[PDB]
Amino acid sequence: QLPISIVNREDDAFLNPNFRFIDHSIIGKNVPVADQSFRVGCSCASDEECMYSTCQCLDEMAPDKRFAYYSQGAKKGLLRDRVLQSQEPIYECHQGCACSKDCPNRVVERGRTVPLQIFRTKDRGWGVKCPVNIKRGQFVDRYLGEIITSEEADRRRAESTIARRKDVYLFALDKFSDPDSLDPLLAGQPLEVDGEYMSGPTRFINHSCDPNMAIFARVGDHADKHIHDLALFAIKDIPKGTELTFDYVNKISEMTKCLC
Ligand SMILES: [Zn+2]
Ligand SMILES: [Zn+2]
Ligand SMILES: [Zn+2]
Repeated sequence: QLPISIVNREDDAFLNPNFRFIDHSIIGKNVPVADQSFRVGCSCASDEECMYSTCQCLDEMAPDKRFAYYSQGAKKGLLRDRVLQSQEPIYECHQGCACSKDCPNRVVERGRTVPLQIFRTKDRGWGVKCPVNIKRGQFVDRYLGEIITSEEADRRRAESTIARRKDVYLFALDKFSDPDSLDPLLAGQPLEVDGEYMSGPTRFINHSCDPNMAIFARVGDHADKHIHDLALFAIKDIPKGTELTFDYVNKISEMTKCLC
């Protein structure tokens, strides 16, 4: 919906002819998804009730207005310092809830609301910047790609040449992964998103050990915790024209392985 521009004032490089931009994640055929009958949406009377401890959607997060975004004021619609500092998962409304698309708790779901520019840095490859100012706790976009199984992810790491840097484009959806009860579905190896050939503009953001952005897990239906979203929020004020970066290290081994 929002435009994405690209500029290269440095060299003769351009995007690979096989790369494609996507709006939603593509789901691998073998990727298990919550059974129909398990899906449940809150029954809030009005979009306003959803921000309270009584909303069904927030029934999994502890207490301290319980939702992760600010109510009113200057930081309204922005991630709360509680979450920003805690890094807990974000429980949002979703397909199924009795609230409207306008629900104050559907911000990640509402999508990228900011134009972005892919640009060629002086000597570090492509990078991403924004023509408007981004405030701390502001949602920018999700990390998209093809959702695959750990088995397939492992295969891709062990069988691809390192020249492809599959490790850089594979992100595990392991927010609720834990070697325990919940079926290997949560006790076993997590699913992953592969953004090598199909992804959103965030695939072009550079890694930095002192990022201004960070990845947060956002959950729609609670039955799909194993396939949570990878949502990037600004963790610092980002004046328009400043390169966006996130810590790729914080299967590887393987890667590859295968191859050887
Ligand atoms: Zn609700
Ligand atoms: Zn809801
Ligand atoms: Zn809602």
